[PDB]
Amino acid sequence: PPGGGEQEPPPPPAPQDVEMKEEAATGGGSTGEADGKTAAAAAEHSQRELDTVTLEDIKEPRFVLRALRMLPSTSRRLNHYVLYKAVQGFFTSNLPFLEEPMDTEADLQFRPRTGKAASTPLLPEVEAYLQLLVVIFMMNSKRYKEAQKISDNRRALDLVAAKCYYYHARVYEFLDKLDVVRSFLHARLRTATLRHDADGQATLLNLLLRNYLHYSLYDQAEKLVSKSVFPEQANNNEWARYLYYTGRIKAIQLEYSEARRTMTNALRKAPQHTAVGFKQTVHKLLIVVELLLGEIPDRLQFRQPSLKRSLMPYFLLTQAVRTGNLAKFNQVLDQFGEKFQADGTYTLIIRLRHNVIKTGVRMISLSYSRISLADIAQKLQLDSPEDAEFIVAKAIRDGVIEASINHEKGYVQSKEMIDIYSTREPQLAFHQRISFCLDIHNMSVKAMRFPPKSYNKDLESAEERREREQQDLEFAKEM
Amino acid sequence: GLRQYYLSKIEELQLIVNDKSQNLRRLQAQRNE
Amino acid sequence: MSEKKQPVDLGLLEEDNWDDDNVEDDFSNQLRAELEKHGYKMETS
Repeated sequence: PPGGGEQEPPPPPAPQDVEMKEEAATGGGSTGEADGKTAAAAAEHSQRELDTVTLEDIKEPRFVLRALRMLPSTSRRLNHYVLYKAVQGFFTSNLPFLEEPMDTEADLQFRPRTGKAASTPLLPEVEAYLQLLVVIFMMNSKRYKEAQKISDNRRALDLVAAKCYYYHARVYEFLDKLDVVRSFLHARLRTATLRHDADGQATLLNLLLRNYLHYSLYDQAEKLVSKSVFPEQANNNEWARYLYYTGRIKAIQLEYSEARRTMTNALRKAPQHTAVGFKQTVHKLLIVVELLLGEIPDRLQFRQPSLKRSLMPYFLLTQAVRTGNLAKFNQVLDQFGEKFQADGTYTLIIRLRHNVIKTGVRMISLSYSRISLADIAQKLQLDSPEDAEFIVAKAIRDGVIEASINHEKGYVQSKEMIDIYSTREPQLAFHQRISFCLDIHNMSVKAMRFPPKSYNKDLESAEERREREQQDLEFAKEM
Repeated sequence: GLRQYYLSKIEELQLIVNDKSQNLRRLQAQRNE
Repeated sequence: MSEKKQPVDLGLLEEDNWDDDNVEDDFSNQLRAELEKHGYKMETS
């Protein structure tokens, strides 16, 4: 009894108090602001929702019996908060928290408000240990939310519901089927994108793609023809994961040129927060695909504390691939195949042999000028000299090297191509970035004039000084 | 009735209007200064 | 403000002012010392 009298009492009052201005005041201001004005995003308090989600994530009977049927009930809500606090201080409070929104005069008269209120129970119920709020009961609460979803008037409800049917997906993600979630999402997508433009063409796309790939079906038809590619309103958080998904989709189909740029943009759109969960994966792929595309080094050495422990296999891998040796590649694959399979990346790196052999032959071509093929096999350990002829021939085909070969003799001789400065390519190289440096100036200037505003102050010299000047001039002209 | 059709049309027009209004409000200032 | 959250798979179970060059780690594969190679190669011939 003595132990629980000094640290247990504090938990009750202080969190309630600091919540009274965190979500109670937030709800009160949103009701008269989001549902009281057309500021939308401004008075929608999506960042207040954000903060009250992130803080409560790492953080109900009183707040569920909120009443606002009449003005006295709405006024009462706030004194009833203190009344329930006093009851909690004196007495011990408590399914029976789902019928209250239909009772206790609960007439918010704003869907934007009752939605967030309902979702707030769902988030704790989702995070109620691993119980899943008695499983389907959380889903049933979200089934209630889905009934609310069909309620209507979306000058706020839309951007309120986004988060709702984003956690809704997580509910099934942690449990049972997802196929019928896909059916629902497909329907909901055209339920939107038809009410002119309403957004959600960002969140629903990511929700659909999150486990479309996880089920391991690489359908792409609708992605190339999707009209929701361009919501243009993503808060710079949705856009990153959307670009990541489309980049992996593009890269898995033997397309490397565009995936690098799009997914590098996606990675560099990532925020500054300490969490590095998805950045681990995007980095890992962003350097596998760069190894695949030609032989760009990618070895922009990463030793940051967060990423150091994870990417230890990959460092060893790049070490083998950069050199022309091939036994090292097998000695790495047979060692880390299971680890790569656990990462879902065995299929991409299993086709890396061609890149290794291209690097080796290019290095051999650049180093020597006249070498017998009776040693190329020994240096690259192909175990046979005759097929080295075919390998070199294929290399010459694609313009890898311009060396000729005397088949009757056996030695390979290479041409000499120097003085690239006179070639037209450096002009192209300069132009490609002249374009960028000209674009950035216009981009910067475009947004400079937005902050200058409220400059109504426009006065020249005076108002009544003109009469004094005229009088002085007349007096001077009189004499 | 046919209210839904009319709602759709009027809503689309009003949704467009605001962007234009905004992109003109900035333009007026420069000229004034 | 500072929402900064991502849903899945946080992992990993929790300097140098000289610009990095790849070559430094290449011979980190072996040849610990030029000394050792020269000393233990020259004796043969």
